[PDB]
Amino acid sequence: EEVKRLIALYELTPHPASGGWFRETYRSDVQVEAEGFDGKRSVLTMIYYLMQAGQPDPFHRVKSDETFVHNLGGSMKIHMIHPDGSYSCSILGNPLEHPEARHQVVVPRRVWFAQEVDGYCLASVLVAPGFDFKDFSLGKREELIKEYPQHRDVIMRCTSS
Amino acid sequence: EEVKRLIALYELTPHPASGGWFRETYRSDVQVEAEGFDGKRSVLTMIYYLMQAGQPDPFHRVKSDETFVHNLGGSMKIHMIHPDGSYSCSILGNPLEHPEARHQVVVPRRVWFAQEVDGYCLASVLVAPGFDFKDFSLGKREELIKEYPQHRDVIMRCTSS
Ligand SMILES: Nc1nc2c(ncn2[C@@H]2O[C@H](COP(=O)(O)OP(=O)(O)O)[C@@H](O)[C@H]2O)c(=O)[nH]1
Ligand SMILES: Nc1nc2c(ncn2[C@@H]2O[C@H](COP(=O)(O)OP(=O)(O)O)[C@@H](O)[C@H]2O)c(=O)[nH]1
Repeated sequence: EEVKRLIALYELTPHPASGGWFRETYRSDVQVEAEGFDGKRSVLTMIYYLMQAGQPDPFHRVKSDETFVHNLGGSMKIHMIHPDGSYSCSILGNPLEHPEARHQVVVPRRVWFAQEVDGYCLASVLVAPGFDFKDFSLGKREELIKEYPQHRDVIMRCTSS
Repeated sequence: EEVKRLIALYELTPHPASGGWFRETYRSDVQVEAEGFDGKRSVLTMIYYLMQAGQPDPFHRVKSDETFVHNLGGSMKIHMIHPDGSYSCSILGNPLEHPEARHQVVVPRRVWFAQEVDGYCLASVLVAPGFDFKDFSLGKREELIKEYPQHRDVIMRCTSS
């Protein structure tokens, strides 16, 4: 209602690492052995991911491209700090309502990213090679400020204390 | 027309085996030698795929699970004939408007599948291992009816002369 209907209906649960809601809906039987990965991985995993205003999914990164796909709701800012230190922002949403928004956004592997919404957004989020906690890094405020001092504001807004 | 804005904005072209409008938006750098695949494959490819009423994507199949994700518009019937010959139908869409629809539908590899809509639908469709024409089969009316005589109606509706 509408957020709760979607949480009920899709059986989302509060995301350990984030201010949002999720459930992994698919994990492929097929495996890849990929350099830079410790061990076999699944070819693909997909979650539902729902976000609400006020609670930013904080900076984090993985070893795969992460593909976001907009299902419902408002737009979703996806903040990105790339390894060369540069900052970009992609808008996930519906260009029919917001011309700068796209229904697909691919976050390159190794980019630190965080996300915020002004209302709520339901997304499907896919990762290939498939998600595994050994490949996940939750960013620490102080380490990120030290690495990227020129991005202090966005880092402050999108990390916990 | 909403359709043409999407076709314009997402640069869709009409689907060779269609249809159906599409564009491959992403193909992963990472590869993976999966048994039963002739050669390496990308781990993941994604397309926009847009459908309108009266024009059924005909029956086809690939060697990968194929994941549909609903972006905009009405529901999309996904007809499936599975290797054991049984028939199922998944509804891709928004369960807030249609209780039985879902934002994600995974078509298992090797299933023959076809899709129709009553209005229009924009979906993102992902394949892992990533799409490659050597893995694709377009269904032939005659061979499919030979194979699955109990599903003549649906094969008739979703194949071309
Ligand atoms: N598949 C997938 N899972 C994710 C992603 N981000 C976070 N997770 C999940 O975090 C979930 C929580 O597991 P975990 O927190 O370690 O167990 P718990 O905290 O004791 O309930 C796992 O199911 C992971 O799937 C993602 O992008 N993909
Ligand atoms: N990536 C991907 N591509 C698809 C899918 N279905 C059809 N195609 C595409 O079909 C396209 C064929 O290009 P096409 O327009 O036929 O060029 P042509 O050979 O001159 O006709 C390729 O770009 C494939 O990507 C799919 O599920 N995924």
